[PDB]
Amino acid sequence: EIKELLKLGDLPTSGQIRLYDGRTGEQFERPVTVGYMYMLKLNHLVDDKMHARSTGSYSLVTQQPLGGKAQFGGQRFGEMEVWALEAYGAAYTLQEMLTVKSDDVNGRTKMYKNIVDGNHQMEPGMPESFNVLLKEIRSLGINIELEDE
Amino acid sequence: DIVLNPLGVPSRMNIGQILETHLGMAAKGIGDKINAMLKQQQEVAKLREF
Amino acid sequence: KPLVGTGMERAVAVDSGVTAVAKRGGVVQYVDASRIVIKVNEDEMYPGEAGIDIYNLTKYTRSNQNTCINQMPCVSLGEPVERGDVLADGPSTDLGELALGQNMRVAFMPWNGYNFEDSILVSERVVQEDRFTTIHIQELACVSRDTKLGPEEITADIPNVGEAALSKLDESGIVYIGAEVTGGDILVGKVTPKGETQLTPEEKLLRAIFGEKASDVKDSSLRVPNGVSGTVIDVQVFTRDGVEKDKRA
Amino acid sequence: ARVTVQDAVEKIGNRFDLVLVAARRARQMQVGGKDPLVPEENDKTTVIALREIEEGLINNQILDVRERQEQQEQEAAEL
Amino acid sequence: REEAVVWDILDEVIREHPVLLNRAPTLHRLGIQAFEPVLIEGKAIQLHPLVCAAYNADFDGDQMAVHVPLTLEAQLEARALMMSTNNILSPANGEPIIVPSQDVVLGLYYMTRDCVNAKGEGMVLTGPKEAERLYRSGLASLHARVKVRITEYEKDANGELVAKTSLKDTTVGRAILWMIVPKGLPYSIVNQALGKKAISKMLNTCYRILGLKPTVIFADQIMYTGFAYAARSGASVGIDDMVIPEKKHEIISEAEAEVAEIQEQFQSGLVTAGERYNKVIDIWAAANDRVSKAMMDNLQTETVINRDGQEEKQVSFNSIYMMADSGARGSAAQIRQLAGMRGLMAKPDGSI
Amino acid sequence: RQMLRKATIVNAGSSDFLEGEQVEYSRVKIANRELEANGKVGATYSRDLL
Amino acid sequence: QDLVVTEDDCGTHEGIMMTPVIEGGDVKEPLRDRVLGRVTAEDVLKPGTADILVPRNTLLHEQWCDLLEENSVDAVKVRSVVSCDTDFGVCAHCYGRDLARGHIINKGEAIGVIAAQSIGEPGTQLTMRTFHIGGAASKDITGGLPRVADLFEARRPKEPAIL
Amino acid sequence: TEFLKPRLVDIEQVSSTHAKVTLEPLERGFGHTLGNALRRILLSSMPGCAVTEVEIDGVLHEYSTKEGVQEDILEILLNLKGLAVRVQGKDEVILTLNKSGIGPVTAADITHDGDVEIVKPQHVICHLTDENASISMRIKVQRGRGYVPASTRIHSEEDERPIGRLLVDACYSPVERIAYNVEAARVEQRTDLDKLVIEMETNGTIDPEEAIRRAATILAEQLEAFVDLR
Amino acid sequence: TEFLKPRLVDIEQVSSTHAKVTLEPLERGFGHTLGNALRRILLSSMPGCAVTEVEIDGVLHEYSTKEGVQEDILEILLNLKGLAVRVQGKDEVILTLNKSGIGPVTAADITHDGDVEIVKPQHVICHLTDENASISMRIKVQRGRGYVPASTRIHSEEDERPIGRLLVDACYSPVERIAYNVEAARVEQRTDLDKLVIEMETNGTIDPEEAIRRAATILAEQLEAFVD
Amino acid sequence: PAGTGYAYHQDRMRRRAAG
Amino acid sequence: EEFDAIKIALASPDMIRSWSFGEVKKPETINYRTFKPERDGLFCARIFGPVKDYECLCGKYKRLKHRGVICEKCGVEVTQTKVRRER
RNA sequence: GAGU
Ligand SMILES: [Mg+2]
Ligand SMILES: [Mg+2]
Ligand SMILES: [Zn+2]
Ligand SMILES: [Zn+2]
Repeated sequence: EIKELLKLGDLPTSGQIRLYDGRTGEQFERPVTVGYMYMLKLNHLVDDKMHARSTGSYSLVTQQPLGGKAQFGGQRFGEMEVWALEAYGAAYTLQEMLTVKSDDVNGRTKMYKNIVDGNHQMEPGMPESFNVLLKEIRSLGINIELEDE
Repeated sequence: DIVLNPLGVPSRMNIGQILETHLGMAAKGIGDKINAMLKQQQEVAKLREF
Repeated sequence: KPLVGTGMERAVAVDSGVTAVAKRGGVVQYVDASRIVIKVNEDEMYPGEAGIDIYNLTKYTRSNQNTCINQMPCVSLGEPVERGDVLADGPSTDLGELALGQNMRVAFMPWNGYNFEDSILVSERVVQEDRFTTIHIQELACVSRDTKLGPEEITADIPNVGEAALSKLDESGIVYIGAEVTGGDILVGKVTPKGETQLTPEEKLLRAIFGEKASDVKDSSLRVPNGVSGTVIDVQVFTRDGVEKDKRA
Repeated sequence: ARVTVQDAVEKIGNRFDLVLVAARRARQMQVGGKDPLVPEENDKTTVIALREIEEGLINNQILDVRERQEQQEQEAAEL
Repeated sequence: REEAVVWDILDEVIREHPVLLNRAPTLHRLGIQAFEPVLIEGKAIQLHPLVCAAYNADFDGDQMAVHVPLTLEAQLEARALMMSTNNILSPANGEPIIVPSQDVVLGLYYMTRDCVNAKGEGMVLTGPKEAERLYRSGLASLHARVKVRITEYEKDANGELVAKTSLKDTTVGRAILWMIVPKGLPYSIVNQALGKKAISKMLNTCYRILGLKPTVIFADQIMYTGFAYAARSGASVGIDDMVIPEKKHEIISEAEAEVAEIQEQFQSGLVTAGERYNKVIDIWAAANDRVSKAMMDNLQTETVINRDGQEEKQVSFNSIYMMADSGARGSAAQIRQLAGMRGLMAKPDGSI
Repeated sequence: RQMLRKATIVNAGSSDFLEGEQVEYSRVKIANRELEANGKVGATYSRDLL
Repeated sequence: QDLVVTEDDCGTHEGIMMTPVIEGGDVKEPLRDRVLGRVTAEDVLKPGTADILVPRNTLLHEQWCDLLEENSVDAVKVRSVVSCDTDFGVCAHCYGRDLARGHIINKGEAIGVIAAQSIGEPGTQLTMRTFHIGGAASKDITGGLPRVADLFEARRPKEPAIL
Repeated sequence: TEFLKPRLVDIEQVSSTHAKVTLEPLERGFGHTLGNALRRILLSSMPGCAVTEVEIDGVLHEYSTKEGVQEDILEILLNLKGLAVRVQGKDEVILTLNKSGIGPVTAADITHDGDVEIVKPQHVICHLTDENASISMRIKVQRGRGYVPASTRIHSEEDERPIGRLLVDACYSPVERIAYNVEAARVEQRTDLDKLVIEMETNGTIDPEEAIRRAATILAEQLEAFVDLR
Repeated sequence: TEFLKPRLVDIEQVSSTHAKVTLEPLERGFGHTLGNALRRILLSSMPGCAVTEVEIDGVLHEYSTKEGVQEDILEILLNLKGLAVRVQGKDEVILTLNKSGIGPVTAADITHDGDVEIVKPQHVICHLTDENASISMRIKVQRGRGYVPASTRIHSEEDERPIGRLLVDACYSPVERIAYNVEAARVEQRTDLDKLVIEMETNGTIDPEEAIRRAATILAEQLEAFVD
Repeated sequence: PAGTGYAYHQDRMRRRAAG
Repeated sequence: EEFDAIKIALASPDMIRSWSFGEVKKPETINYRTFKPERDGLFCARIFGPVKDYECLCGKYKRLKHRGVICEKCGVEVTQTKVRRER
């Protein structure tokens, strides 16, 4: 029935047509299937999905950056993502994400000033979320102490 | 208007899109024939016959 | 409309209720962008009332997904119309049929890897003709709350604002209808009472140098979210029962 | 150096130590403003360091040598 | 305010600065790789095709995350350890994970594959440059069988390369691909009709003999030419491309009379329900295999339509068969459902 | 190998290992290098899979 | 997690004897493919055609592997992670080639993590591959991984053989 | 060198919009050489006129609806993109349109400036339903080339306009469709020559012949760089 | 019209034969417009010289083999296609070559006519193995353009030649290979511009750069009628 | 304590061993 | 700041008292009106530290001019507010 | 709801 309709249009039975390359003017080597497909633009506009962040607000207790583009969030570098860097052996990049890029408060500010001054120096400290862990454990009534050097 | 990759047909087995394209072109071909006839302005009778 | 349809298109559009349909058949007395007045046939027309149906059409309104819901008339002035015909099309309907997208001329072939894994190469023509172009209506609100320190005010008098910025804001501090905005522009000016703050010795020295003692009030103005840009098409004000109204309100 | 780091790794050997060596050198150029051997050709510090190592100019042990040479002369100046 | 001098500055900074791209889920380390960024106006990230393998990235709306290595140390870690060019081989098996796919394979298959005579059978060509010239002048097909003088370099015992000129029997298409081929590799590698499986071995060979830098250049080159010829081919998918074998209805009616026989043998109360179930299933499995064989014989070698003296038989250039044969996309299994018989379906119980 | 990390000691060493304690095989082999040097009571153990 | 390349050479003579996997009959995994890029723990002197000793602590390059095929080597002792003497990690020799590099592994590399990722990933991915796709019937992974998990977890089977 | 120049032969203007142009004789292979190169240029580079701005009184923005008017303001603007205008002298003109009553407003209803020809007078702009409805607008038509959307302009246009004034996507390019066919031209001796037949469909005005002249001129300008500078 | 002209930027003549030429800025779409148009002209239209016919004594056809000669006759003919010759005055010349002895016969060994320059004298033609072997031939070089194969000629050539005389595929076009790459070029405002990179490989006499100038000139000649 | 960090970590470890 | 190791052992009653800088004897969080921490409550600033950096509660001691000062009126130490997460 |  469809091919009979194509014959009423004087269109080929194959529904393939000879097409020419707009750049060169030469024809493509064989017939290309051409017609009208009814297409849709879905709600997923790149405008809504694009996101980027250098520095912004940080979370209340854990001190790590917030999540989500509406809250101007950083991406989560999760356990899976950490393992990747371990595998590679990229130690400083890892530490960077754990500390100056996340909780380490002193570290982040110092690192920012170093970056503005060119010198890409790492000045890392201790993630505030770790501190909190200990405090949470002590509120549990387990003595967990750091024995220093 | 659009160039789609044909490599996403055999594996996918969505052949509805291909039939849709063929029937789509035939739909448009009839449209172009009616459009050609309207531009020339043959007459009511001829349009009705087709 | 879709060239290659199924038939369910008509039913969906009509049954969804997004389209305006005719209650009683008869002839259209007044077509308009905003409404449709249809005068009913004697045989269907009740002997009580005058027998003229009036349908106001819902214009450019915000959807839950921030899309644009507008009803267009699909009748001509002085047309005889049957009962249960489509008078006006909803947002994705065309003459009664469902119209979700747009059909177009497609060719299936590889092209320089620009359609690699389902990636799509589209002609500039489609953009020029603005057929895939879409409308989004977003809703921004500025709240003036009463705090422990005193009430926030909706004035255009805000510390450190350019005249360029205040040009588009009226006396009240509200942007004018029609106004084209881009990220960073102030939509509704709002100010908040700041409490005491221990000014670092540097600011003590600097404010002594310039005099310019910083005012009691801060800046909580609602502005355009960054890199979104559009036209202000409506404004709505809500005041409490007793608070002195804005001039704009 | 820029695209492929293979020859640079072949000079030093241990990838990880190559990283450390080039970073310590790049830090010198960044902070100390220490002079590059190879022509920059408009390239960043890190790239300079990797070229230098590839051509076999910089070395962990060579860096240690210049460290002691100059530090020792500074101590001599103090006394 | 985004001032024009700021764009110059931004351009300055990002030069030589690696960024990390990640795709979820991050299952192995290659799910995070480093690249030199190329600034583009427009809101989507552009990813290189050849590493789509490692990311398992297909562009049906996929998204990726970008990370900035800050320190000199992290930047060095990214460029040295994590750069895509440096990390080719799967750490799991010793195999190159960057391999051409899809259109690229298809294009290379198209150029290398031979047809009967066609345009300019049995020509004699000076170098592959003459071949390229002839093809693009339109005096020779890519599949034209031809004699060509190629100079192929064999690497010596030491680093020095020993070349050797030889007249080979290959197509115009193969000669042109030889230009992408580095000196060091042999001509016989490209002299066959190329598919995904041959091209992985190609890349491997190149890595082992030449090394990293050559292989990286070669991979990009292969990608460019692959897509390029994929497009030129004009390869498409029409309903005529799915060929049903003529003897479907016969095979099927026979299988139905057969099943009817076992059902009647059941109503007699002789053959158990389980025995009949098994025999019906075997009947239909065997029928399915038979129809599929018919489909593939009729398709694979349907180009029984050749020339030069008189009638001759050859490989089919049908689009789906090409896609499947090259390993670019589809397979015989898929094509069974398309042109053949769909076959026996399995219930959610697992029972058929 | 990670599964075979641990080993149950069946019989006392020169240390305070004694019967039935399960310790890492690395540590008890290093102890045995020092036992070889010093003689003393050798530790009889048996590797366990975990 | 913890497993890292700590040492260059543990100085061990230990290792496992790999045969070519002739499960049934077909050479499922050829000796060459199973053994490439491993350190030879111990030579085997069989007078032969190419006069091969191949000395101890040699990484099998593609070269030496080709020679094995010409000589038709039966089975070979290869140095292995399990048989390493290195305490708190393994040596470069017992591991062999870093498959991702195409040469001998560098000390310092976190091998364990790589191993776990490499083993885990295909399962995790094939659980998505032949299921978004897995449609018609002519098993798969859903049956297999429980077997694999029961192995790595060292569960004693329901009715075990006696030894 | 056996140089051989073609000469413009037939210009069959089947319609003001549609015109065929045969061209002969062309030496072998130059049919397609020139055919495609011109086609590329014709589609893009071709300069023309288009409505750049609009101002309708009692209209603050394009999303509003006017009373007594069937079409919403956007619908009107779409029609104005389509409006075919030739400006002879100046590169920028502002046409006025004041129309009332129960009428489908057409292009004819615009007050034509001395040197401004409305190519399709019957072109629909707006439908006035209420007889007491009177629409009054000023449409700015500029001369440009290609496609300049309003979004392009607003981005670079930090120059603030008054509220009320509606910017429109400018579709300057007149060439709607173009294709070239190559047939063999026969000379006594040379039967290998070819004729080029260029079929053009343009909006109003831009004259087939004149557009050809200009397109060839653009190409020749480019060739200056490859001849004159080496 | 705000005509945007490109300017010839870089001419990296990697070799006398091989040269890259970058070119910017080009307005959008003109990269390929100009790129392809030029490429066509460069290949099929660039006029030049080439061996059209050959006659070796004691050789009836191209498939035979000559004694004392390594290369079969077809192999020789292939080398002659590649032979770079400039004829200054006339459009048709017939060069003679009589060489003997144990020698790789090169282009130098051909007796050069007053106005016929052999561009690559070291170009290999034949290898004489036997010292007592002497080869003698006459090679007809004509001037033409593009590529005229012998199969084209034999079809239209009802004019019968003598047996013995071997026709050769004429590769008149001195342009051996050409390709153009289009990358995007950056301006402060216009990032939609493109750069054209033309890689040419040409043979003797005709210079890469000079051939470019001439190709553009041919195209512009055609455009003269329509600019008026 | 691995990869890039092995160098620094062994330096720390020798500091631990010598007091 | 940098330690070598970490130990877990049982928390003695006495050890818990060591960490503590105050005994919380009330459920009161803050005052309903002046949202400031309530005496001996869960958020007591006399116990856990000042809400604002280098400011006592009643506002007697302000800035670094009064470093480690303990307000006689309200009973609050004047230090970094940082300490409220630590104490 | 998005890609696995
Ligand atoms: Mg996909
Ligand atoms: Mg996907
Ligand atoms: Zn070991
Ligand atoms: Zn106080």
